[PDB]
Amino acid sequence: QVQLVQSGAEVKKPGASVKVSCKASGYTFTGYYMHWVRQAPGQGLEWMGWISPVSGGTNYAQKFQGRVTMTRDTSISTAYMELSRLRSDDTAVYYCARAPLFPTGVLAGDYYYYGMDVWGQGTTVTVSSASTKGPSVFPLAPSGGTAALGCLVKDYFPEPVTVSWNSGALTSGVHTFPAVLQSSGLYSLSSVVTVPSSSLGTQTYICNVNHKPSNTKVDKRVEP
Amino acid sequence: QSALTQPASVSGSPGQSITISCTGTSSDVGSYNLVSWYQQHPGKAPKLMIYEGSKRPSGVSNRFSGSKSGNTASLTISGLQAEDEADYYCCSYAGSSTLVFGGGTKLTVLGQPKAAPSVTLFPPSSEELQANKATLVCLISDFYPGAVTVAWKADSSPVKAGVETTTPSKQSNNKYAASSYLSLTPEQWKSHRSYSCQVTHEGSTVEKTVAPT
Repeated sequence: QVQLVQSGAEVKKPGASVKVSCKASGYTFTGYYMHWVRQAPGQGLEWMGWISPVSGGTNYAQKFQGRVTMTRDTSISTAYMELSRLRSDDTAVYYCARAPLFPTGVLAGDYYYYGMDVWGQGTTVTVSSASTKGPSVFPLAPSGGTAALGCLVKDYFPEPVTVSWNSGALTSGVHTFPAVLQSSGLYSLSSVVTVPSSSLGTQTYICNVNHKPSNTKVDKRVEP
Repeated sequence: QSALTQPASVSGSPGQSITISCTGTSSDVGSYNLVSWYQQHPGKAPKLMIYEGSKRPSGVSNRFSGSKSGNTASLTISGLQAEDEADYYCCSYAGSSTLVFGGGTKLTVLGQPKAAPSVTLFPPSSEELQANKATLVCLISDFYPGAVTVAWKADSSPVKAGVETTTPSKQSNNKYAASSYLSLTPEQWKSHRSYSCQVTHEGSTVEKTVAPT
């Protein structure tokens, strides 16, 4: 069961620092470089640096100099990456990945030299000046034989928000859209249901919006 | 050193071969036999496909091969299948105890049918209006390929201010979805006879209109 398991999503203000961790399971931790690679939303992969677990030596791309601190704890097979003086363009998914320290050895092995063959699942880091805020929830009322109704989840921070309908009972025809990020720094999303127009006068539709970071949980009835 | 250069996109048909190029400099791709290639599917971590220029990890389809000429490495995929659609990254030891990625290449496998978007436009709710705010919501779904432009109009007048539009995102049925929001004062909303969301996809436009009433 060879795997890298990374710590959970982070939300930080400009100027703060973030510490991402990465725990290895199922292999010899001290036999592989741990590489760190990040990926901004929609963008390409960007190599950040590596650490040797035997010595603790590290190198990193010149643009992260004096900002990135990679460490490890061999007794718990855990690598750490700390990025300081954060800025909004540090918003990205951060990955760790292993590659072998040696191209061969007396142990037979894969020796995928300079190939990053096992990757953590990624850690989302969001850098933003915005402050936590729960959403306003508004119904989008229904006006050929089918109708569309929905909920607008307006002006919240941070991600994520979860939406269901009728406490889970209704999934057919549901489309929850990815959030837009507004110039204000706040997010908005919509969820829409396509429904037989006959049911409109008889059955009830309620969207369940849950925004854990603000303790906001709202069940909005959507009527004609 | 600097990023490796890959084409932004390549495409081929099912059953064909395609080749993706990766140009570096003499001090990385040209000096070492250490190029690796990664396939990344949406929302997944990259997967190693080729290492040391041309070797495949165990379990990786023999349809994938690597090669090099001067400072340019190549990934060739034979017998293209629909699941090969993804972003591909090359990566090289760069010297100076440093690695560097290429910018990545989006590989699209043709034959997936075109589909115009469905557009639903909602006016501001009476609830929102009674809190002195107003948002129009234009929802756009089921289109392929996945690029649309959204323009808004007040009556017949273009509207640039207060528009926020998402990038398109693949939905589970492999078509795409996007949304656009127009923020307005309630005053602005109650004063024009109508507002319109116009979605353009592949040179054709679908338009929805709402009206205070």
